[PDB]
Amino acid sequence: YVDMVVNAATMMDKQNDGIELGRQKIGVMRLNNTFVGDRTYNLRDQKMVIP
Amino acid sequence: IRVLPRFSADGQIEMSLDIEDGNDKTPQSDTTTSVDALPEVGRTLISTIAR
Repeated sequence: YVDMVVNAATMMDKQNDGIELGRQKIGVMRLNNTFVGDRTYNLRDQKMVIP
Repeated sequence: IRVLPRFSADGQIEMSLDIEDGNDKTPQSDTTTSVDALPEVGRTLISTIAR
């Protein structure tokens, strides 16, 4: 009984080891009060840009 | 006019604005007899953001 139990358990353990459980997700977020992209202003003769 | 509009959830519109206006400099209109000149406006440049 003891030997069967220990063997079966140790085989089950290495068999299930390929299961992948860590996963990535995508979150969408709208800005309400500002422009999302890097922002250009044109001065009289020149563009200048803010991150 | 050059413009870029944005909707804000408060029911407000935000615009990036470039405005240029005026009339062409004309030394050639040498005449005195036309004191009834077409009205001399200036020339003006503005760039800004407003909400």
